[PDB]
Amino acid sequence: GPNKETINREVSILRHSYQKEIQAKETMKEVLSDNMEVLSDHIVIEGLSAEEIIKMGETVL
Amino acid sequence: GPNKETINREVSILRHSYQKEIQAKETMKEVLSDNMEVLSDHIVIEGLSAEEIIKMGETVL
Amino acid sequence: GPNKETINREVSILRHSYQKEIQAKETMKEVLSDNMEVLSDHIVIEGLSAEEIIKMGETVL
Amino acid sequence: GPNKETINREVSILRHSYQKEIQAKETMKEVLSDNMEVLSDHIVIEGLSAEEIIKMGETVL
Repeated sequence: GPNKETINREVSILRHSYQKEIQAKETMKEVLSDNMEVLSDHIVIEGLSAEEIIKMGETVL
Repeated sequence: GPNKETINREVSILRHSYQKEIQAKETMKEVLSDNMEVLSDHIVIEGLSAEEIIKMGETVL
Repeated sequence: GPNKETINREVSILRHSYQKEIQAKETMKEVLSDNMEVLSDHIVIEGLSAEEIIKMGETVL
Repeated sequence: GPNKETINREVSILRHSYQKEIQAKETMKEVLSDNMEVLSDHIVIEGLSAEEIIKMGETVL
């Protein structure tokens, strides 16, 4: 019924799949790197403290 | 022909594959937890209403 | 080893992982919505044209 | 037990699940595109130096 060319056809694209998964973590990684450098840039300071800004985000959105 | 070692292989990576997935929603929920943090950081401000601001630039980009 | 139960395990988890994937596409579109807003938000205006600054940083990084 | 059909669903939704993984890469490459513009556009200069705000961000952030 089955055929060695079938079990392999699966196990084949099977390894290729995992690949995309690990390559993924490599992408989402570069992202957070960006989201991170950002928070640092807009991290207000002096004259205004992120806390005061939150105070405006605590009363009402 | 087919060999119990080959079905087990694909089934082995299978379990590992799911792992990456769940650990994916984890790093994902983080990417947003940050993105939102920055958004809710500025938030609408009297005088510097982030909302009103956006409008001003929506009239003529 | 070869037992319709083992291939069914790979197929059953398949639909499960699939769901997570499509759903992921949903959380992805979100990352953009939060991005376009984060961009159209800080987009400075009146005083410093996002173009003038952007260009200035173009001459050199 | 072994049904060349039950495999077809598997080996078929297989080549499919793939087209998804690479698809998500399409949305991902999209995110970065906006992620970059976001940072590259807010790159503040003259008055506030990201280098300074980066120094405080190096203290422990």
